[PDB]
Amino acid sequence: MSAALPSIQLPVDYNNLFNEITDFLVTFKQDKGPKYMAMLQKVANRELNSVIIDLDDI
Amino acid sequence: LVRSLSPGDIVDVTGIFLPAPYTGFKALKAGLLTETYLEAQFVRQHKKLTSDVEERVMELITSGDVYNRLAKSIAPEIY
Amino acid sequence: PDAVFGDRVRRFQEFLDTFTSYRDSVRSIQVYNSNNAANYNILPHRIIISLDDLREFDRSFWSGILVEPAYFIPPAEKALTDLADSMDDVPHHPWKLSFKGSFGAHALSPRTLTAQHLNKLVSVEGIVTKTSLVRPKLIRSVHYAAKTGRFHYRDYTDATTTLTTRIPTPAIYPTEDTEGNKLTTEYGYSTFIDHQRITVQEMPEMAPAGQLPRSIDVILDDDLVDKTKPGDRVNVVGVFKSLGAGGMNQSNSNTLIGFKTLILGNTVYPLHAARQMLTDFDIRNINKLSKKKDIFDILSQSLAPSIYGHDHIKKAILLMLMGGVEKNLENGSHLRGDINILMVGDPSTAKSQLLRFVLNTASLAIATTGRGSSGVGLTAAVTTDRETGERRLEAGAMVLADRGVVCIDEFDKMTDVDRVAIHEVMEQQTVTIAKAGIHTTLNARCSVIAAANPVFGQYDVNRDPHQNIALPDSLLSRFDLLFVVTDDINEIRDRSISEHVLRTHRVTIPFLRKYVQYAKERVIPQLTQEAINVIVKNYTDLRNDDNTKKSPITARTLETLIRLATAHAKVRLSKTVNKVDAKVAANLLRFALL
Ligand SMILES: Nc1ncnc2c1ncn2[C@@H]1O[C@H](COP(=O)(O)OP(=O)(O)OP(=O)(O)O)[C@@H](O)[C@H]1O
Repeated sequence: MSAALPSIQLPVDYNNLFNEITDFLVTFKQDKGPKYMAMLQKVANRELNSVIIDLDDI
Repeated sequence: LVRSLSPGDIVDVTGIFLPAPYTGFKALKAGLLTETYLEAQFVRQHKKLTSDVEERVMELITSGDVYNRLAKSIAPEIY
Repeated sequence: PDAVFGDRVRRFQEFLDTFTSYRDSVRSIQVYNSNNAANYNILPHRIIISLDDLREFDRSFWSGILVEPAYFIPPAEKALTDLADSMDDVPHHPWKLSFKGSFGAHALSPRTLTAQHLNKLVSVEGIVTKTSLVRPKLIRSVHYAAKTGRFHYRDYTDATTTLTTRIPTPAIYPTEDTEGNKLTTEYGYSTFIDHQRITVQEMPEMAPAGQLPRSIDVILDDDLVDKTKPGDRVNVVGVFKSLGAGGMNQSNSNTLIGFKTLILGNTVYPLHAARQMLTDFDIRNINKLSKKKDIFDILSQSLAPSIYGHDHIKKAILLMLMGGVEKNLENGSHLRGDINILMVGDPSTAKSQLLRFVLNTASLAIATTGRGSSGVGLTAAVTTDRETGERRLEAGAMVLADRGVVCIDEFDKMTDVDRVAIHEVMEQQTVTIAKAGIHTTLNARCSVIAAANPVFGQYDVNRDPHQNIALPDSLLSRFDLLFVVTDDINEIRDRSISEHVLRTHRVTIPFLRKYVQYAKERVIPQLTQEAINVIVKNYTDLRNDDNTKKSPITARTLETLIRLATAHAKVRLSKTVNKVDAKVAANLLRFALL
């Protein structure tokens, strides 16, 4: 559609972040194995329903 | 995070921001008013019997001093 | 466009010399704001164009701004904002105007409306007493096709561009642009702005006595919100503007105005007839006269230039007006640090004289007249629905009293229902109310000044000096000074009076208001063991002499006896509680009690 429906080209996209969450797989080994993946197991067995995705792990 | 707040809680919430449409009487009134809210993410609450407290119950039993030290304990700010 | 655009471009080469002195200014204000934001571990876009740089050498371009202010201001913005990037583009918000100056006879007092200049530049002054809500508003939201990864662009126009009556977009949010992609919106890159209306009354002294005060209203923007406390001598300037369809949007339209007066303006200023910047000269002279050891007495006599004597009263007013501090207790209730004096006297003895001229030098302390409707310290839950779904606890009379002074009259000529309100606001700094809504503890630092009259004429001497007004002692115990003005008749006393009223039908004031408002910004000593040793001796002898004589005094009277001397050192402008202050504090109470 015409009349200024397209915008300016922004350098900030999402696909550059999309694959950067794909490298939020098992790679964070400083903090018994992948610790945020360890919390993923204590939800699937149905006892607690709140994950915590902090900024410390970022 | 529900059922974890109270009236009178001196607290703080961390959370994300968004406005909302009004979808009622939008032509005559409600031109482009916004009436936003904030959406919560985390609560960091503050300022909250023979169960790891018996050590201070013994402090009254060993020292004794019921009739006077406890009398000076409650409200020592008068003459 | 060539005709409507040509004198734009000829101005576009013209006004660039009219910011030879501002093209430095507009970039210096941002380069540090660009710097500090990169090293945190803040100002809006204000470009004050004076008259002088646009009247000395342009005349055709001049009078267009004061006749038709609708084809010129968005020209001036668009040619402004390129200079923001042509100066600053290397590091990786429209900069609208303010236009300060004079005007040459457009001080329309809004009791008068115009037939000449509608839709023009208007200068308006007065007081505001409405202070409506705050609410954001969208101007431009950006959409994003999450499939194919492409973005979009959309701007909403409204009755906020101030000049051009564009075709409105009667829409809140669109969905499904010409594709099969579910539209997503990025709200971080969508821009907002606020919107606040305020009604302005008439300055009720220069409007002549044939009418009540009138009012109009003004829509401002973010740059000067929360600047307008209710009770300020404000002075705004903006465009005059009508909006709304009158006569067609409903049919038959009989006797319904459809042309609302609005002001879409800029740049308010408080005035004074808080900001008084003084030079090195006057700030040094006030220290030079501070070196004199008499200036506490000179200020007493240089206050009320009409009335003889009452130097005990005259020093008290300047002692009260300047104010004593309250040091808040850490994790404890703070005490009374307010001071609250009282008067009473047999009539026509200048009890109400000096009460009205404290309001002229008040330094933003607007008082009432003591008419005691419920509203003296409360809200009474007046909301007026605030555009269908907003309830507001509208501030009655304590938002003006904060860090200021008030005065009310006729205590015994009142009902009961005000007296219960003055009980609460004296024992406690705050009121808290829940009428049909919200419990809210809003704070208040007030200091009353009283004026009542005795009941049974001249019956003070032949009866008890106490109970002489017999209003409840809930207030007398909460007050300290009960000055009883005498009116004794001596042939040299009245003869001296008779000429002094006669000589006035035909050390300065603005220096005085500077001295106190400079002395509210100096440090507070509180600390000398010498001065506290003498006053308690000074208390104990009258602690033997209060109970066997006139009036029993209490422990809170000692908190006066620090507080008067504490402010008395504030007159001295020093950080050492001396000895000499403790002698005037004792001697002032000695006349107040004997
Ligand atoms: N004690 C006084 N000394 C000098 N002038 C006085 C005195 N009392 C009154 N006057 C003159 O009288 C005029 C008005 O006095 P005023 O009306 O304030 O009395 P008041 O304080 O109002 O008493 P009340 O409140 O009982 O009416 C003033 O212009 C003042 O010059």
